[PDB]
Amino acid sequence: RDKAPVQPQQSPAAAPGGTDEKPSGKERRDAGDKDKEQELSEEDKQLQDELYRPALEELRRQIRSSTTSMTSVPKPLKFLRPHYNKRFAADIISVLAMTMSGERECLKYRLVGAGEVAKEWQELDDAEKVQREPLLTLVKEIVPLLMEIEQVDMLEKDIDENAYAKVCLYLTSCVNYVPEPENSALLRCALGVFRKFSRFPEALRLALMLNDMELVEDIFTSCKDVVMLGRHGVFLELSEDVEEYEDLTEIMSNVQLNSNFLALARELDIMEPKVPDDIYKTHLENNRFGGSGSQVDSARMNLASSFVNGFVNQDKLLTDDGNKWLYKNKDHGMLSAAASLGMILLWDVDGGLTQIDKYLYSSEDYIKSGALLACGIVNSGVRNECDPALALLSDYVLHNSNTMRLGSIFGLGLAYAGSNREDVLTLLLPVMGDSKSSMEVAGVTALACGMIAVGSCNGDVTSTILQTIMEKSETELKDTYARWLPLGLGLNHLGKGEAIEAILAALEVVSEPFRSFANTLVDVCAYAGSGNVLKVQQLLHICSEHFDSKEKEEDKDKKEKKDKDKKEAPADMGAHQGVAVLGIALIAMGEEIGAEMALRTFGHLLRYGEPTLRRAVPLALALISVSHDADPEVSYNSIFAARLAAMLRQLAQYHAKKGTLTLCPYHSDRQLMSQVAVAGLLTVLVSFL
Amino acid sequence: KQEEERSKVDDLRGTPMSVGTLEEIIDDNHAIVSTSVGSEHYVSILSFVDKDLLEPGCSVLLNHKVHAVIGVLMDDTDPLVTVMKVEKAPQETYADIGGLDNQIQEIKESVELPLTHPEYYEEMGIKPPKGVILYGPPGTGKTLLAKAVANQTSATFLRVVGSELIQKYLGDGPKLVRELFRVAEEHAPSIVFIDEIDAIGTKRYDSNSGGEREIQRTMLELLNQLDGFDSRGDVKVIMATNRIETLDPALIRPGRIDRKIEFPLPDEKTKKRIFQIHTSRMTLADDVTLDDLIMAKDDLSGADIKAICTEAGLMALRERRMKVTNEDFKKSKENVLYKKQEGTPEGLYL
Ligand SMILES: Nc1ncnc2c1ncn2[C@@H]1O[C@H](COP(=O)(O)OP(=O)(O)OP(O)(O)=S)[C@@H](O)[C@H]1O
Repeated sequence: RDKAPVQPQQSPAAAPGGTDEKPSGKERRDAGDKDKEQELSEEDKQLQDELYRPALEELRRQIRSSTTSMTSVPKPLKFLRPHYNKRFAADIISVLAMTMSGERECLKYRLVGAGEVAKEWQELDDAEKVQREPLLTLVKEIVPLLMEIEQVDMLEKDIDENAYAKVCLYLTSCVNYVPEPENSALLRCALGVFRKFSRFPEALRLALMLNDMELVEDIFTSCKDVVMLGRHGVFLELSEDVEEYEDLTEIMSNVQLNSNFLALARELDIMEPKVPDDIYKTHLENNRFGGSGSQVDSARMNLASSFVNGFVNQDKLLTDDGNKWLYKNKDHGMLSAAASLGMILLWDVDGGLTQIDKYLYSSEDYIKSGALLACGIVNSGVRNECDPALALLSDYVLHNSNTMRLGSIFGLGLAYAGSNREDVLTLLLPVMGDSKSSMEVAGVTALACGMIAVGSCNGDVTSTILQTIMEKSETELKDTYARWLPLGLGLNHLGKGEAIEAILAALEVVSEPFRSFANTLVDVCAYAGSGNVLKVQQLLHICSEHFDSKEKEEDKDKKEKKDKDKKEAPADMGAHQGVAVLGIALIAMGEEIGAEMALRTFGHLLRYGEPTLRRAVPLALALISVSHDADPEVSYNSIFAARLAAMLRQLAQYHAKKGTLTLCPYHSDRQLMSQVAVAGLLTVLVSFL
Repeated sequence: KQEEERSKVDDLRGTPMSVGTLEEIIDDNHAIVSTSVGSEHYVSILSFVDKDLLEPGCSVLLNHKVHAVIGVLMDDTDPLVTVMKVEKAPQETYADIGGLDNQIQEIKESVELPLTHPEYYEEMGIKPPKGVILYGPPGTGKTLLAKAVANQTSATFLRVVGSELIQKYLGDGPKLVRELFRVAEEHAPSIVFIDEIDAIGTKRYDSNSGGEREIQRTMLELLNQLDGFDSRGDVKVIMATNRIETLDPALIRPGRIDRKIEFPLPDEKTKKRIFQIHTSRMTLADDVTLDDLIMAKDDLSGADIKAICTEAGLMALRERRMKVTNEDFKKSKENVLYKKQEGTPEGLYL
């Protein structure tokens, strides 16, 4: 109707006209009024007036909430103590209490730091449990633990909307936009409601982000309570890091309850179903052995081809293909070929000893040292290959068993990940105290103790890596030491959630840009990735640093950091000119499934002239795809047809055919512009089943 | 610093700079430059730019006064590459099966199956079809089936119109052939499509040089490039026309184009489906019988059916009627065909 009868009712100040007009306005409050509430300029004078004055607070929050305010709007509701499935309930509850209580939670969440906003917050939580459309109420009620009692208060009936919808969008947006400390509340209260619930790989991805040891005991009494079985042994062992299968095999070495979790969840039963079934359902032919194994000769390309043939795995045929192929081979390639029988067969525990045993203790140092390297390759649960190598290791400067130290300290780094294995590190004290002029002694020292030490409890600054810091800064020689020791330093820094070890090594370490490059290595490895863009604008500024190798690793951190929100991962690094930066993006594509935009970047990155960068393209190019596939390969044949390029092409052919185990060895590969002695360890980036 | 070396390279240049088309390597870095009009001194090259980006005979940056080679040409964004390089795999593989079904199978097991599985020639020692002329009456589906294979694909599709190669400059069209087959070479295994090359033979222009001596040279560059040398391998190219009279048989011969594929204007058994589907997305008074329209036009294309099934709705919605009267179909078909003369003759078989 017209506002002529109802409009001058705001003019009197008598109590009965208010106490019946406000219930009369409550009936018309289903649409608020006729219109956009142009009573405001006349009824804002009624502020100073004071029986049913909380109903006057309802009118006042109704009209101030009706037009616009950020702090004075929820003040009549916090003064009101709301009192006295509907359209009106959707109005004053849904949009008005959602937006109004939302700005009260934001304004007091940023302002003060009461219980009133907790009571209103639980009331709105209950009202949106009535409304039952989550998603927006949830993401609003994150920013007020509050979210803990919100989840256990909310979770009674609906499982997959809160679990799938809430835990999907808030897990992804929590690692994406939100900082870290509330993600622990996600993980613990999600451990509560998922502890109530079935389909346990939600809790196993909670074990992925948590890395908790109680969780695997609860999910093994519960996932033994739910008797597939060896398959969750498989992605259990794939999912788990270095620590919790050794803590798991020690507390389950105590209890075990059927001993089949000691069977599955240490080793050997992720791997017993696969390799026969790998032979069975797949049938791989011979003309890539012969054709791709025919790609000419030259003891390099041929040597690489042995590696390519070797990583073929239809039987361990290229293993037992005669003799005179390794006799053509030379020292560090003899390491690569002695380890290549390791690479053909990362299973066959009993067959590993009886195949490598001919090449064990042979006439050649590289055959025996790469042979124990192969013993470290083939398995990770044997630990009886240690002692024939372990006993020999000491040489005190540069004898044979230091190369067995390289293959056996590295291959034993492949072998075990304990709570903290300490006996092998007490063996590692005369290794770094030995300090051979061979790089990969301290190389596989840092990398191997890092593989022992990735997933440490927020890292540690213990005397192991503290000792290799002090003995690192002891000798400033052969800067590959100053690169690959901060490798294993940052590997021990992995396992962090909140580590101040960048500040600790910042105080101990920093100097002339060898150890400032150690500073940027700890800066890389301590910062795995979250919504933490301040180090990304730090990346923007110190990306322009005149020393152009802290540029290399510091800009190289990007594929670790933004690996999930990968749409921003295309950047203009190719549009820059510091050619190692084009190398950095060339790393940053990598190996996943590799969409058309990535191969489109390999359109330009495929065509470059420097042999380390033209060498650098087919590696990640054929890692990212594990004609179509062979079309860029024959395009590389069109590129060259140097020797490096030929080797790079061979590597690409090999490629053609946050788990830390796939995170380490390519950052171990990042110093490739060097000797084949370095490439003798190039075959230790064991990141594929 | 770098600034003085860059300034000295910039002052090796003389600010009125020019562009000329080359022929041949002169291996010891002194060169010789045709222009457009070709006045050719023994020129040099400004030796900090890369001479060996480029194969023999292509445009570079020149000078006007000593004619010397200065810089590499710009990768000149002609209006072709944006159309030639097909951006997205668009749409319309088959919204409606039942249009051809004869040479759908043929184009499948002749274009997809040799290409997408190149391992059957291993068993049986057969060469792939390089060029297939898909042709027939106008308005059949040739462009449609081209787009159908363009979306239903795993190869980088390319789409070329035959009048894209017709520009008035001298040697322009042969250069466009050169960059065209560079586009056809440097993507992937690729499916090139060429259309309207029966609109190139009895054709002369006014924005043009000497007519029979212009695109004889361009189509001869097409001859010497398409299925000449520069080894064929796996590059799919499809050319399409309506008529065959203006075709030089030097390209029709084997080696260059293997399979010859017509398209029949369809039978009434599929006219019922094509008329139905063209009328599938409108309102229509369903009492009317399309079987009159289906039986009537004896050599209908699908553009006929397109214009009929849309223009009858246009004549009805012309006066804002949702559903169509049969005499609006009369008006539609007698607009669409000039003198709808298929009755007697005959008419009187009967
Ligand atoms: N999914 C389909 N299956 C079969 N036929 C179809 C399909 N979609 C459309 N058509 C028909 O295919 C015809 C395609 O017309 P076009 O071949 O492009 O005509 P056109 O472009 O004049 O051919 P020219 O003269 O050689 S350029 C349409 O008129 C439709 O009737």
